[PDB]
Amino acid sequence: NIPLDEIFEIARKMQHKSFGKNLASVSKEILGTAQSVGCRVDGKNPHDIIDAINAGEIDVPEN
Amino acid sequence: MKYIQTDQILDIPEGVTVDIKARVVKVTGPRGELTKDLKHIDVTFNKINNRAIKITVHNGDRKHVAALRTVKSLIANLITGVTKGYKYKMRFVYAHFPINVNIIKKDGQDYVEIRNFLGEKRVREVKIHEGVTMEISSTQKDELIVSGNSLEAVSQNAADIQQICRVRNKDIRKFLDGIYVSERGTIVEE
Amino acid sequence: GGAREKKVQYFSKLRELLEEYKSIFVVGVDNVSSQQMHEIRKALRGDAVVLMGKNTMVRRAIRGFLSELPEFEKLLPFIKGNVGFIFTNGDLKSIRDIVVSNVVAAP
Amino acid sequence: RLNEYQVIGRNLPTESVPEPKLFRMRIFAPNTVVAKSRYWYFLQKLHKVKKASGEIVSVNIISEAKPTKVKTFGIWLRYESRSGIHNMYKEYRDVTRVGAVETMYQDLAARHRARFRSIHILKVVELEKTDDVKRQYVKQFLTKDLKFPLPHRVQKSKKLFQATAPTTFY
Amino acid sequence: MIEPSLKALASKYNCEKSICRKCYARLPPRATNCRKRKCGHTNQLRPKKKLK
RNA sequence: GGCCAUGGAAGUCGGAAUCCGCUAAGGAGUGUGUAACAACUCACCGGCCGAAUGAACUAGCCCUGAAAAUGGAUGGCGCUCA
Ligand SMILES: [Mg+2]
Ligand SMILES: [Mg+2]
Ligand SMILES: [Mg+2]
Ligand SMILES: [Mg+2]
Ligand SMILES: [Mg+2]
Ligand SMILES: [Mg+2]
Ligand SMILES: [Mg+2]
Ligand SMILES: [Mg+2]
Ligand SMILES: [Mg+2]
Ligand SMILES: [Mg+2]
Ligand SMILES: [Zn+2]
Repeated sequence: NIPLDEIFEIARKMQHKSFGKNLASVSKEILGTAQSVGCRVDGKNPHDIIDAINAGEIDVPEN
Repeated sequence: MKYIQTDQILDIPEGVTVDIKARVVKVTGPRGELTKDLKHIDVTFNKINNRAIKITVHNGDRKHVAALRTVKSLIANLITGVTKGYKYKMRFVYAHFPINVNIIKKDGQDYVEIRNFLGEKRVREVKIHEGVTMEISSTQKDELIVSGNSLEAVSQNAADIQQICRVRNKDIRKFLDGIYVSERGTIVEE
Repeated sequence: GGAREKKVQYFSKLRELLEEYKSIFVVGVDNVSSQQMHEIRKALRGDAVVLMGKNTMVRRAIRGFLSELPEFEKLLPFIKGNVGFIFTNGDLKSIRDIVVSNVVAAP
Repeated sequence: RLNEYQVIGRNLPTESVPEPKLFRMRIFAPNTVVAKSRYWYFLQKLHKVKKASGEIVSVNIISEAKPTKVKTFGIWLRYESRSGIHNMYKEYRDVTRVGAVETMYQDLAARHRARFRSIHILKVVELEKTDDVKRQYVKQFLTKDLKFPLPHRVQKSKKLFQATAPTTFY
Repeated sequence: MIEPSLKALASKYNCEKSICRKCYARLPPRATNCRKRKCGHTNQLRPKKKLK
């Protein structure tokens, strides 16, 4: 369903993409674009679990 | 509402001498003189200085106030006609039949002669207004240059040429043939 | 009512970055694309902050606040036309190496 | 041709109420017969009183305070049209309060076909400040150093025939 | 055949128009009302349809 | 070159979608253009001038709505700050 603690890898293997703020913004770019498909993103659809850590849910301030 | 007073300011460049007497405007510039009668409008004129003229309407209603900036624009067009000239460029638009355009002179009059328009055997003739110069562009293929001091005559001759080439009994979205005004500018480039 | 709040956030973050670093010079651009601007801030993650906005808001929002941070005053008549801001503190050479690097021209 | 009247009246005293409250209205009427008539028209729109159960106490003309001082008046109106009932506010230039109301009656007759019977005057106020003037058709006469000519003068002749060419200078 | 540069010039006069829905008038594309008195200067306009 | 449809559709054929990231600026796009991109134009934000501007509604006169048969009737002439 992913992350599978690897959605950061999809962001750091696509490290040359979003010219964001500090790495974690790149993780949000895949968040927005993978919402368009629509599968098992932790149960529902994105633009929801995105907006959790977009405001602040668990913890991804990865360095 | 009968606005108590409405004003517009003409601007006269350095080499131009506007001359107004009893609503008959005579504008003189390096390129010549143009005259226009405005006796059909109720306006008054004040010479502010040699480079500016105030144009005033007193106690005018909505339409009579509306007629003030048009007076301003006409005199400004006269000024730029006698200080810069006018130039309209026309492009010949045809899909199949080439338009054969000549500048002929019959009975002492200049004419624009259009032949083979949409294959017709008819010969179209458009009278060239006085003060208007026609030229077939050498630098451009299928281009006619209409030039002169008076914007009204130049644009009306250009419109005559465009209008005589209207398409009948066809889908004019498909049959786009004709002679169309492509550029409206001045003789002196700016 | 939403415009005056984005205006307030604009002044809030205008003054948040004013005291965090310091002095700034002339910074004018023109015919600069959206992709053109993303390149400078891509290599300037942390050593600089690319402040942006417009002109008329910036001039007055500081001119009236010349009480908590006066000093400028006569420094405002410099703001003309298409001008941005790069908020940092380095040296007259150390920033022009990392900023002037990308240029796009035309015939 | 109108005058401004102060009309004061009251309910007839009863043994229950021997001094009912006195109510005053400022009435713009051509004469004192209509001033007391209009008074009862408005009291019955507001107070449980009638002409049969009431009494007119005083009718007095209110003259202009400065009849040779040029003023701008704002008039608040409530008039009836063919379809509904409307509130309106308009402004007039005149030297007397009465003369502004006379212009008002002519003005709503011409642009809204509102007859005298269709109009209620809510309030007439003299506008002290130039910032109090909201309407542009009277604000244009408050500009500094106002000058304007009167072009195209038509002279009224006593005779049918004139031996010289007509002119319109002035 | 007409070159695309000339086809836009011709289309400016033949195609880029609005049409009155009641009396069939060729109006400027930006027009909000019809200029003809016969229809009452109606605001019921629609773009001139294109070939397809 | 978003996903799926599609011979192809990359914003501008068609369906779930309508998000994110930088922004001050930008829609999974308002158009023209391509077999398709490209291309330009917009949506909004900039620089410029600098004092006003937009929308909805109400009701006066006028206009559209408003087609019949002998030629013709605000009584006629005629009248347009009447
Ligand atoms: Mg046919
Ligand atoms: Mg009551
Ligand atoms: Mg008035
Ligand atoms: Mg009046
Ligand atoms: Mg009534
Ligand atoms: Mg006489
Ligand atoms: Mg009409
Ligand atoms: Mg009618
Ligand atoms: Mg008649
Ligand atoms: Mg009379
Ligand atoms: Zn129409």
